[PDB]
Amino acid sequence: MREIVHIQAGQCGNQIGSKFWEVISDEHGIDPSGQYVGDSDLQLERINVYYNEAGSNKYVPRAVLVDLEPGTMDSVRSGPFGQLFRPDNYVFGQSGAGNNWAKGHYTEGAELVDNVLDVVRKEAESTDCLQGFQLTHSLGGGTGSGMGTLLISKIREEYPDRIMNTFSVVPSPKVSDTVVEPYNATLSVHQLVENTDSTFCIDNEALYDICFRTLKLTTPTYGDLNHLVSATMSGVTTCLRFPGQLNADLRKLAVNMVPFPRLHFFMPGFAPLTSRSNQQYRAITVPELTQQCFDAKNMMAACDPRHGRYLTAAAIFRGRMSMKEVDEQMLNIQNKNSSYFVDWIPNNVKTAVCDIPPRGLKMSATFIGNSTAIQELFKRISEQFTAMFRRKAFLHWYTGEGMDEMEFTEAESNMNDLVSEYQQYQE
Amino acid sequence: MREIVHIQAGQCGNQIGSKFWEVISDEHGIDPSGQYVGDSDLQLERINVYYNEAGSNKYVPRAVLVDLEPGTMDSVRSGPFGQLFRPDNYVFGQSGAGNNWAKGHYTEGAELVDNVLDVVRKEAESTDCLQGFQLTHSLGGGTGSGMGTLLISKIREEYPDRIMNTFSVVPSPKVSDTVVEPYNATLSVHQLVENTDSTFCIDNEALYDICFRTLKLTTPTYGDLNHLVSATMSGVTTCLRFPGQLNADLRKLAVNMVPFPRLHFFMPGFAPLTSRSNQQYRAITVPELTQQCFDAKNMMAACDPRHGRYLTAAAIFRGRMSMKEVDEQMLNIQNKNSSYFVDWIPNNVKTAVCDIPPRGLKMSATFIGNSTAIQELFKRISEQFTAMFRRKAFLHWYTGEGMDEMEFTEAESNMNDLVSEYQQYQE
Amino acid sequence: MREVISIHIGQAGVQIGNACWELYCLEHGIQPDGQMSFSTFFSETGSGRHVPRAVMVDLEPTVIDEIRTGTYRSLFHPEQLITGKEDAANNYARGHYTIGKEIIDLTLDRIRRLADNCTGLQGFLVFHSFGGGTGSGFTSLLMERLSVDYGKKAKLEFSIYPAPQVSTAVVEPYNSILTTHTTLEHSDCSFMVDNEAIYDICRRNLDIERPSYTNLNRLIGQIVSSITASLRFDGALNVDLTEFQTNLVPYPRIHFPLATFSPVISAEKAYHEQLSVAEITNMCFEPHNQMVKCDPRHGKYMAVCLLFRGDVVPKDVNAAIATIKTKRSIQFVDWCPTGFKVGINYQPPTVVPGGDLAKVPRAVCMLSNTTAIAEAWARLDHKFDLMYAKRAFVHWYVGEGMEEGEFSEAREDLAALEKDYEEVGVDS
Amino acid sequence: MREVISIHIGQAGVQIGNACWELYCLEHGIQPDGQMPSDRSLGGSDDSFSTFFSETGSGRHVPRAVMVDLEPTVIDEIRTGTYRSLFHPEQLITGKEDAANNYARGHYTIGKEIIDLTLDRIRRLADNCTGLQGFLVFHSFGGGTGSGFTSLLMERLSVDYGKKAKLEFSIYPAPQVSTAVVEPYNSILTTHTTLEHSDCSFMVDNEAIYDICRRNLDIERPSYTNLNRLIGQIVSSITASLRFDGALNVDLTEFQTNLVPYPRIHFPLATFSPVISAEKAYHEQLSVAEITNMCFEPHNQMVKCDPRHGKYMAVCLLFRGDVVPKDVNAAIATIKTKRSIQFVDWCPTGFKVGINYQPPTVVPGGDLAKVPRAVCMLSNTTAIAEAWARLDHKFDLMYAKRAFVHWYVGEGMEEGEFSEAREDLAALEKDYEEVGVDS
Amino acid sequence: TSPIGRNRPRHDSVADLMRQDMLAGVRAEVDPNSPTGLKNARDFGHRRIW
Amino acid sequence: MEIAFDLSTIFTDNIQRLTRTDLLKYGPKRYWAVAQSIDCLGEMSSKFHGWKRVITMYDKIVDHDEEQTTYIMWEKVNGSKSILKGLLRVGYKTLYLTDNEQNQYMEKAMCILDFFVVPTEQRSGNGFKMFDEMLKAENVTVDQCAFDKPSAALQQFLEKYYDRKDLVWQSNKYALCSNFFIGRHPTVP
Ligand SMILES: Nc1nc2c(ncn2[C@@H]2O[C@H](COP(=O)(O)CP(=O)(O)OP(=O)(O)O)[C@@H](O)[C@H]2O)c(=O)[nH]1
Ligand SMILES: Nc1nc2c(ncn2[C@@H]2O[C@H](COP(=O)(O)OP(=O)(O)OP(=O)(O)O)[C@@H](O)[C@H]2O)c(=O)[nH]1
Repeated sequence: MREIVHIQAGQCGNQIGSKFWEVISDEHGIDPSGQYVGDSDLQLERINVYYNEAGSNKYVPRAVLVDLEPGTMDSVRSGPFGQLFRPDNYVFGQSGAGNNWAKGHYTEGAELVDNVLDVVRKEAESTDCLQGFQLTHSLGGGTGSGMGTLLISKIREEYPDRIMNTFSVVPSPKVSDTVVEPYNATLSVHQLVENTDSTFCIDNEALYDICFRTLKLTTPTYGDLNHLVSATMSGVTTCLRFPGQLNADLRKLAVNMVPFPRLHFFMPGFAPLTSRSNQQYRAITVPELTQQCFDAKNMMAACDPRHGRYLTAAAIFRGRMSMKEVDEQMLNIQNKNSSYFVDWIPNNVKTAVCDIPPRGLKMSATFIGNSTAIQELFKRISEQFTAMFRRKAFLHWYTGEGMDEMEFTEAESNMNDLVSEYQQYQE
Repeated sequence: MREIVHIQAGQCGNQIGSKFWEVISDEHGIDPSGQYVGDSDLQLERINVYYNEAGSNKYVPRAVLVDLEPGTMDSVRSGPFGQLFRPDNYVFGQSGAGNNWAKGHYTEGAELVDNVLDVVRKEAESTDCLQGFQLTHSLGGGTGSGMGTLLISKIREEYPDRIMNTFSVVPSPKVSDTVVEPYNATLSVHQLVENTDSTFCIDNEALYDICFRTLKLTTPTYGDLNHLVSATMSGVTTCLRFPGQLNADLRKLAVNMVPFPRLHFFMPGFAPLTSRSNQQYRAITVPELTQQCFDAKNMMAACDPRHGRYLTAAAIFRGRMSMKEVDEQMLNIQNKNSSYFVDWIPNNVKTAVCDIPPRGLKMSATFIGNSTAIQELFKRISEQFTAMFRRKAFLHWYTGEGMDEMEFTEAESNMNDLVSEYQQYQE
Repeated sequence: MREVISIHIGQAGVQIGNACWELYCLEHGIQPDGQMSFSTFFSETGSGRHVPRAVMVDLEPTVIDEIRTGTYRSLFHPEQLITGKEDAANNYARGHYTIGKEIIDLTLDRIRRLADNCTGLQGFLVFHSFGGGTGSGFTSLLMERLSVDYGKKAKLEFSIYPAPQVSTAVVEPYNSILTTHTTLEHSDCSFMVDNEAIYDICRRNLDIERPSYTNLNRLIGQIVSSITASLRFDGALNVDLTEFQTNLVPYPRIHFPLATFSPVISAEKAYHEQLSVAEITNMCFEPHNQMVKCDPRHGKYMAVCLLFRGDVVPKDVNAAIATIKTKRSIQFVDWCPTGFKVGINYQPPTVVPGGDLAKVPRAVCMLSNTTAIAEAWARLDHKFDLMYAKRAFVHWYVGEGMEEGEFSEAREDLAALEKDYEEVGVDS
Repeated sequence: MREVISIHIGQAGVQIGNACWELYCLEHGIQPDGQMPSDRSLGGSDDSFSTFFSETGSGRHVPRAVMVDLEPTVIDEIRTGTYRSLFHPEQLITGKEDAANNYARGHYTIGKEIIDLTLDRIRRLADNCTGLQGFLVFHSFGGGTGSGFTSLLMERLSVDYGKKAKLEFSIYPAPQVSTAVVEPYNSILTTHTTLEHSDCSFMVDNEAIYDICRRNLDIERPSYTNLNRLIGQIVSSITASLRFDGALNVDLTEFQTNLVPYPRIHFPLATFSPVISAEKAYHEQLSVAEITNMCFEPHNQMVKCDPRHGKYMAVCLLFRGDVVPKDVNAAIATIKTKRSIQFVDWCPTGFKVGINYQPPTVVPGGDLAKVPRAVCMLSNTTAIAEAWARLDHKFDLMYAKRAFVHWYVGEGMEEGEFSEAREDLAALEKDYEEVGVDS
Repeated sequence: TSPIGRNRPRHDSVADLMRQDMLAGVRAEVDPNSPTGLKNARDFGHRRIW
Repeated sequence: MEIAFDLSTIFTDNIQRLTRTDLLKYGPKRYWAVAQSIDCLGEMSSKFHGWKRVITMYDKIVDHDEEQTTYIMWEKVNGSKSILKGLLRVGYKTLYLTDNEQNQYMEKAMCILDFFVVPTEQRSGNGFKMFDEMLKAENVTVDQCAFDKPSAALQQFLEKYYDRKDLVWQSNKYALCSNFFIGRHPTVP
């Protein structure tokens, strides 16, 4: 009834999407071959939101796989859940864009986007009522950022009314691995601001810090980070798939978060993250869940939440729990930390409860916060971009594809505009 | 409602505390894995006194396990009941104190006491009504004697009203195992006098004597000594955890046992101590239990009670029995040994009866004695300290660590003043 | 899927290719006679024979005849072993103008035939030496023709550069200067290596008292395998050739990075070493561990690429990068705050039987674009100016078809390149 | 995690290091090539072997030891012997030529040539360390290489680290068994440096172990290997507390605090009470009482000095094996009963007990019989002053004639240093005499 | 031979960690002859006497 | 515990022999099921042993210097989902042995690196089939194999089957039977 189109662009996007589909299949009790092996009838009540019926009790994800490097596609297909998808949905090119935004946006991206849009439209026309689009990508890379910008622009042109949310991985200096990644981030934030209803910023540095401190992982891998992102994404859309005391789907959340159309960058979080030893000795309670949701460390943005003020914050809970127990906790949070919430909004907090927890978990809470603290990431990106653009660090590679230098100057100004308006309400 | 917080310091204190929680879990019907396996709801009706609940029928002790050397920490963790404890309560430094009071009381204890106070306060604020703290440590060592006293002073600063119990082990020359222990003992006696509400001196020589003759153990080790100490542990506090005709908490015991604030050094005992082969050789009833509570060779302290009259005595019985029989036995004991009690006190002994006996015993009695004979151990320690300080046998270590001769002289003067105060009532 | 063509010119290039193809056969399990992921370097025939995508050309057939009679005679398809009648006699003019045209047509036709065989041509690999006559004139002609024909296709090369002291030919500076003009003109990225630095590495780290050309070629082949592994082996943070060029080429002319393989240590010592990621990353930046005879501390690092292999965890890489950045001794340009290009591959390196390398569990190859490399250009320019002030050996070159003014044009081009290196390194 | 660093200097130090490291490898189940075949034990008692052996990335174990000598032959034996692959090659520091039994050569001329390399290797080893507990030094007083290099290196280690403990087990010269004609000079010279820059020095007398092996072990003509094995047993028994769990543990800090009443009184004795041949030990139970009695027997002392002529100030008993505190208390009471063992009046409780459940380990074909329990007595006594008095007498007799002054002064030595060391040792003897008199 | 593919980078350890259900709660008994077992049985342990 | 793959399509029988060569032929590029199964079995083993590290994973087995073999038993449950039941490892290693009376020895012996079975399948005669299949596979007897620090259940099993009790301990943490037919002692006891 409210199905969602899922697209994965770039290596990081494909890996995150594969982990997310694995997590969803675990939640829905779906065999990797696509067959249903769940033990509850409630799972199949709203399985159509993410999967398409294959008739013989088989279900396939409504996912579109696109990547310019066939190696990632081959790895995903050979992965644990490769056979879950259908071979028709796979889209790939010949060679990667080479971390070049212009290469992946003007020539190679322009050549592939025809097939990408064709398969996306074919998937979209098969739905009952398309709730919206979700896309997984990384701003640091070239292929992912360019293809994501081009595809989101095309979908906004083709779907002027549907919700578009992107789960982007925002690069940070501490775990930086690409020399030219600030250029890609600067070129992508422009289109993200222009044509995205909500963009969830993810920092690898923050994920590593959480895994090291709270999780106490001996040696975190990309699988663990992808699992964390997948759990958060599943928690976000739990209202569409399962019943609850207070339903909060994508549209209601989008209305309740953004004060203004272009301030649509959220910072997520997840509650029940607990170390191995503390799992058996921690009394998981709604106060504990909300305390760790509002904890600075648990937050997946490297920017400190205290270095700013929360405009709007939403916490989505899963499992059976009394409404009053959640409302009192929200009031306590808003009273104790009143300095961290903006006064001009009468009720800064949004709540949501779902009756069905994640599989194997008693109850979970998913937190998303639209705070002005996100401006620190954009400030760092703008500083790096200006430092590189002052001496024309790598502009010849991008101009070789025909992209004009004037585009860089305009994007930097729009970068300033996004920071300025965030700073406009920052006090 | 009346919660209690436990602190364990030094290897000796940690061992005694581990035995304490083992015995308490046996009485409260808690499996070593942390799950409730009790049968009678009375074991669970007031389990909050010692164990915090995790919600899922799982309880964790309200204990603060701490020691300078992590070796004791992982030794406890590897123990049969080590899993039960909360990992966040395990606090440790780098290495052991080296039997040095200054190391554990002025530098290393100085760093560690901040974290110790943090965890203790956090754990205490989780209780509805914390009655007080009871602690186990060893005088002869450095870690205990220094850092436990520092923590006691800090807690007294942070909690001037809550009761404090220091179930501590004092050194004796007969079973002396450390050359430098008298220095630690004399440095800790003043702190215990000035920052403790109730002190229960324990000596290993008395424990070995009891095991050799009273209980006839062939080759007892530290385990059996700690088991006897833990039996006394449970006996002194059995009232708070079970119903009884004469309900007396630690506050009532302190009021009855402390004629004057500086006379709060006690001397415990256990009544049903009898050998395995003599279990059928003797039938257990109130008369001989009361007699054994005052027997010299059944007393937990090395000093002979005969040489010093009791000031006040406390007999805490458990199990079903007749109140009038207990009163008759106590009055007969008081009358038959009037020369062993102070005349100016109209009634030295105050009793208390519980309705639940320890498992494996029909009924048990725990003796507490504020006898003036305690001054003998203090006299021995003081004369040893004077002999050692006449030539400054090991003063150089402490002086290098920051100690001064003035502190040693002050501690010796205070301890001699305590001995003189006991002698004042010794008539 | 993604193929790359290797072309060998000159004795140095031919021997380096011999070593690297031996290493590739060891890595992929291909038998030395061609019997038996590998599509990047080999073409699988229907009959099961595996043919390397390599071209063997040399004006003197002796070095090629060595392979034709050696272990790998059946490895290479016969037409790939192009030979001339007589070498260039260490003369750039002889190598290019008078002679090289005789076989340049056949060589380029063979290159075109091999290219049309594959579809995913990522780029080209050229092995040669500046000092030699063939490996400089023929290399110049072939690579300029290749760049004219293809253009946007990647063009990588590994060139041996004359040592400050170890010079086996008197006319090395002349040919090196002549080639430096065109290697700046067509090559997308040139990997310059000096023999003396490899000798020092073998003497110090490997503790070998008597090194040889075999060890040098083995190390070069190991570095080429490390750079090309990302195209044929799985691993997080894959680094393609295009990604590599985008990362380490900030300016169209500044495309001459260094190269080094860090975990080079004796076998009897390797067993007693932790070889942690942080330790190997730290010792990557050792001034004496760079195979170009120039101190990195003299210059400033501008763009650095790391290609970790084997048991590597990204968090350890991040910690190593942070520690390196905290080290102020390793200076960086102020306008490139994030010049580190991290690459990880799950395939551990292999050890050549009889080779000096030990079986380390993890390895990393560090390729940095630094201004310290200008010392080699300074030395070469000084040598060329001293040798050309009196026109020592100009008569051979002018008699072999080239004009006198070409030497002056090459010298002024070298001066311009050195000026660009000096200017790019200034603060903003 | 806790770890210690062992340093061996001179031929004696190197051989003692070889023996003790063999004993450690046997105790922790480590192959002579550095392999640990016990894969399951790698995940269990990790701290045990990690105390002495560092962990490599290949699963091998590298001892935290430094093999340093001014000449290579004694180290060439290791590089050619069974344990060639056990030790890390860089820690096998070898000079060009020996010191020729001259302290000046090993302190001024030849020592400085490799002292920098030795300090660099020690720094590299310590950087990998995290919970460093102290240093173990092995050298001979009477030799030249040992006495010189130890003197040069101890001050550098002290200035580098300071508060870190520095423990040395050294072979004190015999009263009658003389090996070098000029050993008293080196002994007197190194007495000054070992007093200032140490925490506790353990005396060892070759003739003492000779007679002990003659009597208890029944072997008439022992070699240096037996002495090395016994000293390795001593050091392993001392260090068993750090790397194993036990009741009433005594670590380095506890040992130093108990056995060092004053900064200049850090020269305790050492003895391993249950020394007995395999055939003899079968006829005795070797319970705690009898081994404790043997602890204080003068014939069981590993230093040729008469305890009855002096007094015991502080005594440490690091029991290992099946021991319960009741036996220790009974044994200590029985020891205190007799008046032959006289203690200082100002230290009534000068006993420091330490118990470990790790049984003593006997090497294959070893002289020591397998025994369930063992005790390693460490005592600070004034009876050691007699050996120092004899050594000072010999030094004065030799220096009166200026017999070998030229050899020393030809290598950057000043004649006044001999007088300074002599007066330092005389003052130290006077300090023992002063502390030994009762109040 | 063949290239060696490592599953450790592909391993997902937080999957158990995020799942509140734990297969833990059981411990392996220490060997009595081992020093840890000796300590646990004697110094920690106590033979019933009442 | 549970694996989401049909192990019958890759494994010939219930219990399979997995030499390093077999692990190479069963690489995790497209056969992730077996690598995940062996890793989960090793993780369960370490968790039961309560260790700070795991000793049984695909990477160290394939990277191990000496050749090793692995034995896994499972059970078919669903069409594309099975269950993990047990594990078994052994290999060639060289040891220095010492029997009673301190007699030195040296030989190549079957050193069993690990035993573990899933706790939900504890008891009920599990693993004796693994014992028999191994000793039939490499045709060695119990007396010819070395045991690496057995836990009490292990020598309990050795006295239950083959009646090999009174295991002799070794300085290298290994244990073997009192019967040493190898002889050829380098050193006279
Ligand atoms: N009744 C018991 N007394 C013990 C036990 N363990 C030690 N002790 C006594 O402890 C006394 C010395 O104190 P400690 O052992 O705690 C030494 P310290 O406080 O410095 O702690 P650490 O530095 O952690 O060793 C000494 O008189 C021993 O007889 C035990 O298990 N039971
Ligand atoms: N690293 C390395 N350098 C080599 C090797 N063989 C030759 N060289 C170098 O190559 C140069 C010699 O000139 P060449 O390039 O062989 O000569 P050419 O005229 O180009 O070709 P030929 O006449 O066929 O040798 C010198 O710099 C040598 O040090 C080798 O195996 N390894």
